[PDB]
Amino acid sequence: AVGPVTDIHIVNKDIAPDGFSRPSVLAGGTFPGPLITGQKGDNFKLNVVDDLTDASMLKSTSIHWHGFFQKGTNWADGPAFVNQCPISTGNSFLYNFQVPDQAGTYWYHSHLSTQYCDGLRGAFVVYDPTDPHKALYDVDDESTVITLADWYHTLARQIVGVAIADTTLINGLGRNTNGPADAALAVINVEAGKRYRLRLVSISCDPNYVFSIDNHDFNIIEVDGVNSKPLNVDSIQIFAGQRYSAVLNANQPVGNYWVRANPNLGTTGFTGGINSAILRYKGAPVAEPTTTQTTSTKPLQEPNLRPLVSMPVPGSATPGGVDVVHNLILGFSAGKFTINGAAFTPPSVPVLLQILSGTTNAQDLLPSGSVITLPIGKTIELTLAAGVLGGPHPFHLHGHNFHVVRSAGQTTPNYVDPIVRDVVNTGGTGDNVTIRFTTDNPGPWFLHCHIDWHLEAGFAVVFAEGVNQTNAANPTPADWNNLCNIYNALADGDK
Ligand SMILES: *[C@@H]1O[C@H](CO)[C@@H](O[C@@H]2O[C@H](CO)[C@@H](O)[C@H](O)[C@H]2NC(C)=O)[C@H](O)[C@H]1NC(C)=O
Ligand SMILES: *[C@@H]1O[C@H](CO)[C@@H](O)[C@H](O)[C@H]1NC(C)=O
Ligand SMILES: [Cu+2]
Ligand SMILES: [Cu+2]
Ligand SMILES: [Cu+2]
Repeated sequence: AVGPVTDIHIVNKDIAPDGFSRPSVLAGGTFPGPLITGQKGDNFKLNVVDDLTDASMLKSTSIHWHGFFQKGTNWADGPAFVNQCPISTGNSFLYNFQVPDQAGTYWYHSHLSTQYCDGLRGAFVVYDPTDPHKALYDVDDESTVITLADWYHTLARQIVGVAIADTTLINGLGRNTNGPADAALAVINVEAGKRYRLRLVSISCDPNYVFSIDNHDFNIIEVDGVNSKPLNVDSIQIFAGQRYSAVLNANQPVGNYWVRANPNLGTTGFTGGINSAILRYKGAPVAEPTTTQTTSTKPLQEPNLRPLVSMPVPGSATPGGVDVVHNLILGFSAGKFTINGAAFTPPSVPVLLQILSGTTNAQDLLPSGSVITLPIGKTIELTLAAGVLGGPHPFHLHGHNFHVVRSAGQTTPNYVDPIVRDVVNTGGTGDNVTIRFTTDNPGPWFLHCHIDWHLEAGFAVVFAEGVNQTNAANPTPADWNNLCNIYNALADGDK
């Protein structure tokens, strides 16, 4: 692991995580990138050094630290042309932020176009020295982090039509249905009688995964950074960018057990050991499991998740019982995804810079139709009624957690004790996923589908939260101040 203070080099490397070699964009020269760690209350100083030379995956870059509120450091959030201009090749940029009030399981990824699909993604764990759940497990370290990733044989910018993941990678390793069958599988090591905090991280660009481990079950204790009441489950559907801590008791006979991550698209199932990794008990033979996937009798359902500590729902217990309601219309037309009829396209001047430079009138913010101002200090309700093609769409809000007052597949809202998280499945026809939060964080924040192909195709809006408090809230460093000057000076071939 690295952090809280570290350089992170962004490099090109040809890799073959399923036996198929291709160019990639990697943090620290590995897929996934290095695990970043720190403690609650740390000042993260993450010096991102852009060493990229391959124009086919972009030489520029920008990194988002997924799930962190970035209060007072909106400039460090990552989204290109919302919060910064990209870092240019041969340059560095220091992401300098604090995490005073968060601890849990997070991740990081490129937030420039579809570049994270080309490899720039990794896990990020913030430990809590007084974690209320600490006595529920024995082992919690780099070896208990499990990343689930989609992998494409075609470069992101060379995809024609609808992207379909070729291979599921667990901790960077996996077999392709038409690939070498001797391609290495990831191994998760346990010892009989010990309990493990499995930090399950979706670093997916698109598919959701149904995660299970043969003959084992879990207690979920954390959801997207938020401590939960322990919830006993035996399978976990995890959407793009979601995280869970799932405590596993190594209470089965010493042996090898299949770890399964079944995608919703591409090649499904487990023939030849695809979509699989290995849980190996100390003392077991070094071999593939022979175990059977038994029926999930207690699958995770989002409405069953409850915050560990009381987190009252903002507003009153009825639809629209808040200061500000936006019933967002999620659609698709003219070859692009739309929110309230508008497809997001990045502006030349980052939204934050527009505001800081003096553009504080809602009507003047660019891109026109894709920026919604929110007043500061107010309760907000968003609905995200589903049905639009390409689903199920997992929506993500930057700068915030939110209460999921109505989940996909849930008819009646819960205004008492719904889970709080940062990525939510919006479901399908008939669903009307509803989320609430309070505007306590001045700055422009993305709301978008975390299927990265859909973001690129316009499925996003920017919430310009507390526009007239944004300058005061977010003093910017000299290196941020110069990013657009450097980037705009680049030749087209060096972007
Ligand atoms: C999703 O739920 C919201 C309520 O939370 C619905 O919004 C209501 O829509 C009706 C019909 O247009 C309006 O008369 C109400 O004023 C709206 N209520 C609020 C509180 O804003 C919305 O229609 C639902 N969407 C779908 C597709 O069913
Ligand atoms: C910010 O304040 C200015 C000056 O009062 C006003 O014209 C503008 O509408 C405000 N912007 C927002 C987004 O509230
Ligand atoms: Cu993310
Ligand atoms: Cu995010
Ligand atoms: Cu989507």
